[PDB]
Amino acid sequence: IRQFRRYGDPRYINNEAALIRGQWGLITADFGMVTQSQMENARLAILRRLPRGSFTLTMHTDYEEFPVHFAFKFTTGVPLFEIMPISARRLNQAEAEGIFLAGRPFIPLQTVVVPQGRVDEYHVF
Amino acid sequence: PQMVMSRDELKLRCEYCRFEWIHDTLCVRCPAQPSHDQREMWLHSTWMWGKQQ
Amino acid sequence: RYYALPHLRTGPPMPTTLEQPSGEFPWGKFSTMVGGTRIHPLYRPDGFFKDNMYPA
Amino acid sequence: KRTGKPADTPDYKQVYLPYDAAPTERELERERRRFKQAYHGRMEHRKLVEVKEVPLNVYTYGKEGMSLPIAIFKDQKDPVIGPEWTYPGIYENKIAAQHWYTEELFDKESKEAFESPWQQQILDNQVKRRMAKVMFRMRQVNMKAVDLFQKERGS
Amino acid sequence: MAPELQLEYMPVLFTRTILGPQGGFAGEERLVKLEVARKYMEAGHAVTPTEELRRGLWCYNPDTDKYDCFIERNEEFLDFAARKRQWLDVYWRVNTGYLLFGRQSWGQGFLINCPLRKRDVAQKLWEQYKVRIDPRLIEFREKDRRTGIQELGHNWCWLYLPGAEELGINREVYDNKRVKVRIHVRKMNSMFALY
Amino acid sequence: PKTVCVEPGSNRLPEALVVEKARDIFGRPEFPGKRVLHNWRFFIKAGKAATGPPVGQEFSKLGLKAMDFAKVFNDRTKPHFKEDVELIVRIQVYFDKSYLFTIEPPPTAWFILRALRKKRRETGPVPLRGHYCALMTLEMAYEIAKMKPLCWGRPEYPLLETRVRRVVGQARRMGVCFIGVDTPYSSPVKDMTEQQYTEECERYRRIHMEQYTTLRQRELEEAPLIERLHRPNMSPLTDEQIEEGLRDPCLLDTLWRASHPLSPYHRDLRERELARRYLNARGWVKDMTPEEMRIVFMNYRLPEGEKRKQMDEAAMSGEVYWT
Amino acid sequence: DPSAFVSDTVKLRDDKRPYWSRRRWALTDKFLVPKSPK
Ligand SMILES: [Zn+2]
Repeated sequence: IRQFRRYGDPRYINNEAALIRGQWGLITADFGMVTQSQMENARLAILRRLPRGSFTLTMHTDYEEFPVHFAFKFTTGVPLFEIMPISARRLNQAEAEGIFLAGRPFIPLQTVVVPQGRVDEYHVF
Repeated sequence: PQMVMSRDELKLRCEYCRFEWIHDTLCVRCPAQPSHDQREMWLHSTWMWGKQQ
Repeated sequence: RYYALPHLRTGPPMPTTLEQPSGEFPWGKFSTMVGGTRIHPLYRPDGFFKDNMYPA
Repeated sequence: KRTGKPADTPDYKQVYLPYDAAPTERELERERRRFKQAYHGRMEHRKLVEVKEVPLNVYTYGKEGMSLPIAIFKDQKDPVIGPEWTYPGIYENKIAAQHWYTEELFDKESKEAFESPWQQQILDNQVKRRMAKVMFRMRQVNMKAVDLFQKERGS
Repeated sequence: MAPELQLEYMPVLFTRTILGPQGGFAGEERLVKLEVARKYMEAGHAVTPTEELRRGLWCYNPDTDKYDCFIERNEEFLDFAARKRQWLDVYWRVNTGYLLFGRQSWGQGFLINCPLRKRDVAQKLWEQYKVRIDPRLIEFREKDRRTGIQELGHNWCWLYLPGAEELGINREVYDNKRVKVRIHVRKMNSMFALY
Repeated sequence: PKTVCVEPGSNRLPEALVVEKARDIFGRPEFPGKRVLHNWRFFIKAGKAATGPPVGQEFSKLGLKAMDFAKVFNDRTKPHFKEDVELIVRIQVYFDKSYLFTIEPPPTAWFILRALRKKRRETGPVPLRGHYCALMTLEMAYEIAKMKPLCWGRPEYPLLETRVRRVVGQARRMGVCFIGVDTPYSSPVKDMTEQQYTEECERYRRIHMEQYTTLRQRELEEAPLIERLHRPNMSPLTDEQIEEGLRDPCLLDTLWRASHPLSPYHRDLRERELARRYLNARGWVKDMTPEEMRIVFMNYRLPEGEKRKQMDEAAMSGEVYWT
Repeated sequence: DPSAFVSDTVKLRDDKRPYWSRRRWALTDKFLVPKSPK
């Protein structure tokens, strides 16, 4: 409540390499602040490119909102979206990245597409 | 022609589309359907030092 | 307190049976022909409609 | 498509009885009740699905004495389904003609255990189907750039 | 005892194998903070170390997901646990820690006029984290191999922790061979900087 | 009470009449050797070939009078055929604008929808719906697959046990449920105990294995000679061995020479032993007796008979260029 | 022997993208969007 300009500073690089439960995931590569509306735009743009018969888009919104207006302060490596399978459909990297490519522009900071399991942050970074 | 930000953002959209060099600037020309033409954005073909950095 | 690694009593320095999966997307070098394929010109593949239709 | 589809559907004719011992109708129910549920997929995603058009008689459905309505010529009599062992490799197919997920065949080959000798060939043809999928786009990407999944899907 | 004086931290035996800097693997006695000890113990992942629990314990394998892995703590288990802990202690000391670094910068873009190398990354480790490692285990990023580190701000580097498959280290760390060593280089004037 | 042919696995072809008239009507006009400018396919009913929209349009598209093909097709197809059987007609048009059409039995979709007693749009892919369409035994699949050969000249090829899977898998793909397969058990037999069924199975399957084996043996004997030559296995090669073997030619051809049947020409110990030791210089497969090299490396899709023939020094000792 | 797994190999010239080949051009595609820090 009534937090100062220096609070929840995203600028540090985190030690937590996230674990993405979904088959694919979209992960924050830099520091920044993201508006909710931007993530909604991203979500809709991604849902345009998904085969809704085999797939479900999971958005991680549970992070704190910080006053500016309320937005998110994102550290490197924080997961955003998850492509979760309802069936045996196994995407390639080109396909998954082609899917997240729609929603990348709306997000103001750089993002990486990461495959199922734990982020291998030697390869990502 | 539309100017792409860099060489990576440059794709061949059609069957007849080609990579060509405009004086050290890499570009894409289609003899059919000219709306497919892409330039890499870079310095003018003629530039001096004070005039262009 | 100072912190230091234990010695090696048994087994290899880099985990062999315990390998983490490597995090790249596993595209075979020969399955996607891009680079790192050093193939002798005698052994050149996939010419089936060009020169490997008239073999040997 | 409405092309190459039968515009009529003749019936089955049961020529000879496969058995001489007639079943009680409770046997005809207890076998049928066994049939209505089946398994789909063979892997971690594996789901029981209820089967539509489960026949009244299980004992007499496909296994002998029934004449199929697949006849074509004028003098073609409806083919009578013969005994099982006179049909070649049927017991061998029952083992191997099933959905085989790639991962799973592979692990069998590594452990050097195959349910049938043929599952080698089942594997080799799967790989070739996958790599063909790779080989096609690489003839298509050559002629023109084709970008995977950037277009809006549906309407 | 008292509501005022509360134990800074209390000893705990572990049942699960827990990921974080506080959590341990199954079977080892570690003393961790109150608020973490209660949230581990009430969730059944940790027990109070009574003596017969120091001799043997019912832990679990994640496959069966029931506490059926019985480990009895004998001598050859306790040296194993000692080594395992003093491995992942170095693991959770270094990435959790963020090594503050400061130096002098002249010129226009944000470069250090005395670039870093592997002998003084390993130095800062000992200076503020008291971590002693052979400096030849460190490897830089691809961009920083050629010039050294040399740029202001947030940089990361990689530390290779060699031996663990002996300790069965998997899934309780982020990866078995590596730690992201996080450097931050701040420019300071001639008063406060070195070199 | 009657059971027609009780014999171990000779129900393979259909009966005589169907075979021979399917020979003289479904048939191959020989390829003249011209440049094909159109390969056309149609589904046309038996008694009726029409000058209506599809065939008339595509023949008038070339300027060809479509009445002739229609008349010839009706003269050839109206007799011998039961009604409402839609046939595959493949017309091949050459650069002389002269054509040759083949008449082929109906598509597999047609047979499956006949045999399942199902009309059109009554069946689909399973995840699209979430329930199987009609049950089918593998007995029925054979009498579907019997009808489609590769070449009516030779009905035996390709072999049923293989090509049946095409039918099974296409039916699969249609959403058909199955018995032999995709359910644990086989449709109940009234008169026999389960152990009797299974004991029957374990002898019958190996009888069929033997028959299939000899069948593809004389299959391979009809073939040209180069398939009876040596293509060694690459899988037993340690993958770095394969790629470094692709980096230089000598590893692979010395390998080929080393693992080869002992035939008069290639059986030479002098050129073999130094070949083996030349391979073993570089860490190639070293735990090998040469005679187990001849086992580990051999053509694997080559059938059992001629491969034991090649393994055997005696049977292959006889093939020698005379003069 | 630390240097067996530790890689110091300084890559002098950065490897470029094959515009002289049509298939390798699109197969080497990098799906990436340039973003300046805000
Ligand atoms: Zn174009």
